[PDB]
Amino acid sequence: GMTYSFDVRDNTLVVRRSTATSGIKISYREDRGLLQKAVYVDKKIRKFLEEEKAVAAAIERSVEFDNFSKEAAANIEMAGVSNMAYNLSLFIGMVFPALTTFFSAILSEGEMSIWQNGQAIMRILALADETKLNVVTANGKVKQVEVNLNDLKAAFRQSRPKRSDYRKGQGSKATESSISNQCMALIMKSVLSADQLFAPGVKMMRTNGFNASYTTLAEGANIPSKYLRHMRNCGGVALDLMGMKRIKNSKSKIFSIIQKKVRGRCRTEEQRLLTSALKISDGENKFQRIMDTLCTSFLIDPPRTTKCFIPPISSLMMYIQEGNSVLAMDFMKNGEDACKICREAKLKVGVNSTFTMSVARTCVAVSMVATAFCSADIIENAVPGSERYRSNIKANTTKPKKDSTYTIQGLRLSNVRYEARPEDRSWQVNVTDSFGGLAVFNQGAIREMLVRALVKRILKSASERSARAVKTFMVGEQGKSAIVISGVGLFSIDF
Amino acid sequence: GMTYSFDVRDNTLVVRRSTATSGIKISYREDRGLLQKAVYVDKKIRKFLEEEKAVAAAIERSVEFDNFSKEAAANIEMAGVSNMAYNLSLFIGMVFPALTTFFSAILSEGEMSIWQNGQAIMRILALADETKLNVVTANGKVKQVEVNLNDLKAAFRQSRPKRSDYRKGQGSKATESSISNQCMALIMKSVLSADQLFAPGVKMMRTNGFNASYTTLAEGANIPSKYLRHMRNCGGVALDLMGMKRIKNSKSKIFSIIQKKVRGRCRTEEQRLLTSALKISDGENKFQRIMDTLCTSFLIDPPRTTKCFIPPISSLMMYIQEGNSVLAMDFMKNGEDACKICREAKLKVGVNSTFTMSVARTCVAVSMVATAFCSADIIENAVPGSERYRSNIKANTTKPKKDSTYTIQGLRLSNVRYEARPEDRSWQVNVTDSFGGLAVFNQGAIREMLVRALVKRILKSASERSARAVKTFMVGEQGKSAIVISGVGLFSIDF
Repeated sequence: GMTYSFDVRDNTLVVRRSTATSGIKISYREDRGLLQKAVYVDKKIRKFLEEEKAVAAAIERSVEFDNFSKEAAANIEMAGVSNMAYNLSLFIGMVFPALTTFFSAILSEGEMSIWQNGQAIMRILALADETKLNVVTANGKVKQVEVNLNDLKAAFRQSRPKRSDYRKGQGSKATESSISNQCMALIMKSVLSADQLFAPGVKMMRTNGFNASYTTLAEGANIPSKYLRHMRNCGGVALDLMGMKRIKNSKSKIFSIIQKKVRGRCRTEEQRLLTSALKISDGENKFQRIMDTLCTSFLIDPPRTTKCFIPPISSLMMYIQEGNSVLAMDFMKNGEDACKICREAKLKVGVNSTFTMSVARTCVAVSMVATAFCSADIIENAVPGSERYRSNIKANTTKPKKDSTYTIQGLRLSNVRYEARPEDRSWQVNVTDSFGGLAVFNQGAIREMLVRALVKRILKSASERSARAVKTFMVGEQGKSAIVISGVGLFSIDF
Repeated sequence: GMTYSFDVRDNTLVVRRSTATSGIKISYREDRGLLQKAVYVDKKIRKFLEEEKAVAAAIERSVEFDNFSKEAAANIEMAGVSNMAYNLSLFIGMVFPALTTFFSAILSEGEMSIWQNGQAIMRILALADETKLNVVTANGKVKQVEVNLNDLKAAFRQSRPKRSDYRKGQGSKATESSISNQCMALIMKSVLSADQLFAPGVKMMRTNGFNASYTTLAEGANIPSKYLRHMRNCGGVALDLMGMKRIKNSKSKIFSIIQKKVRGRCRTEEQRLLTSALKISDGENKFQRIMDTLCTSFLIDPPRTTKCFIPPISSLMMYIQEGNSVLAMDFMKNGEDACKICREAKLKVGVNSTFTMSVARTCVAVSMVATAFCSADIIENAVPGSERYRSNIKANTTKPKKDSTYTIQGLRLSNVRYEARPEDRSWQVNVTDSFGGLAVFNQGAIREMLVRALVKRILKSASERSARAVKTFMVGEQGKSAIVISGVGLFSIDF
């Protein structure tokens, strides 16, 4: 050793040692003992930097990441009218009042109408179902209240629908716990999707050796495994694939189990064959070639995805507290009932310089469609006025930090909208900028105007499909309106 | 003959004759004498339908088209700090006050602050420079005032800057008339670009045998030829190409003149060669192949385009009437000074069920960037709240119809923005819809993840370029903000 410092080799922060003599040699000591002489800050260094001696933000995101990754790493190992709608409405109609009642001991009325607090209630609920403190937004100010998780758990287990209350198909093995878990998976998918706005999972994909572009395949990666086990398709295909790659290196039987699950999630035949084409007895290359091809295909043709469309938690609690009934509602088919609750209740939110109103509106939008990876155009039409670029967002999290301060104002959600479930003859194939100097154009259209067999087909099919602009309808109570899904999303500007 | 009716064969309305006998034979009589027994309604049929006996809309658009096409057909035949900035500001600073004064005889003060009326003033001015009635918006209601065009012409010719007033390069042949015409071309490009929102020119391209997709190459086609002659590049390359095709069929010398102009408008070498490759001595095919290739290339790499960035006409008149000076302003380099005037003046507009506020905002946006073919993202950021889809627009024209009624309210233009003149490392290459069922994706990226030589190169270059998302900055006084040009524009939903 001779000289010590802190640096960022890749996207992590490491200890850099320079020794001079036969000139200068550079070492990155992974000892992390040393730390005195000196995005991801890591545990030992964050404990030493917090104990003794931008720095606070990249560490809040870092420990957050640690939690996300632990939850994801639970889920990757575990890889080895409609009933569901009626059950989910029954579940909500029975559980939410019990949540209203429990938290009336702890929170005021106005407090439960604050967006952050609904989120907080579900997170603590999920925690109990698996005495802690709980960070609550007050009069712009953050208070820490105490929640007894046994009371919360017991209240939940008794309040929730019974096995006989649910509609189950004939000879169903489904139990009370089982269905509860399905509902919690559907609801946790919505609540947690706002976090993936702030930390999509890029780091995790990179750390597992997947191209960052495959992050869009990691929706809901942090849904608590007890719930996802029952509702695998709430989870996003990247979980299974990473499980398959990890077990490819390292037993044989598991690989077949995950493979079968992935095959079932495929919605085109091309992906099904491609999936089966992966074999535990292949070289590193050409298994990676197949895996990569498969991943890429999944960007073209998404895996089978399950989810629900519910209004904000607080809104939902208010709407039920006001006397309204959700038993006859359908949150599976589309977002209509979710929008009806949205327009009706008078949700409130805490906002500030970093977590602005347009940020909050984006967080709502994202939970309504239960995915951070949704088209930005859709997001914008779903909750008007929301922010369409992640880059313009200055906050680093949805969660109040206890030193946090807000101004509590109204989160009006009339003019909210949902996408019609589907069941473009335009001539305009390019635009210019303001100067008429630069053009953006539809590649597929421009091209028309002018194992290996698999790849060729997929590539042709892709181009054949990208040539036509994709349109979709946003539905209000006043009617229905076409928009174009451009392909731009959140995260489209880095970073 | 046996039976007669009206029908729409292609996109025009024709007279359909059925004769039955040896069964039934169908004829489309082009006589148009006959009309009693019975989108483009045509003259003789519109005169007969108006004189004797949805119908009114498709005919307002039809006669409008006739005017557009006549003006375009003048321009296609005629195909055979900075000075310009300072001259344009001088021109405006001297001409606009004279317009304020002239129209004070005819209009009230409040009337001149109405958007429609500024448009009307320039159109009549252009007319005079080439006693009529003039349709004016009043108190929501439309009045017809009388304008004496000789007075208007004389006032203009005397008020406008003199040859010595302008900055001209050494040994310039430029005259007073000459420069006036350059300025009128720049200003008419802005004022008239709102019409191309309503009638882009699809019909004209189709009628000349060009693919409708090439409509984006027809910006400013209806700019009065006396002005465009001096400022060809305000006009859009389709004018020259159509001239070249028309003369290809039909003298030799003209073809070379237009060819030279087109060659000069090219900004890539590929287009220059391609342009020169067109020869009057080629077969129908393979001249069309080259022409088409050239047209397509122009969608990828726009021709040289000139234009100015000015605020709405009325705004401009008000700002000058209020005492402010534009002599030191630059409307060529970008839209900064235009936005400064926008924020300052208190423009008003007449609006109604069809011509709504969001429609009016779109009409303003389009004139600010002086093109109907600009990116929708840009339009939306340029004048917030404007309508991003032509399809959602119910009006058929910017012009009050004399039977028209409005509610006159304020057209606030703070928060307006301009695109920084340029001098994306994102991992997100696809989005999903709300259901996670359908994906939209970047073709170029997906492909990377997985005479004839010319064509091949162009096609490769296209794909190479479309792979990376294009970003640009919108500038406010509070700062600068990145957006992505998605490729979606106005007209992206048909029809």
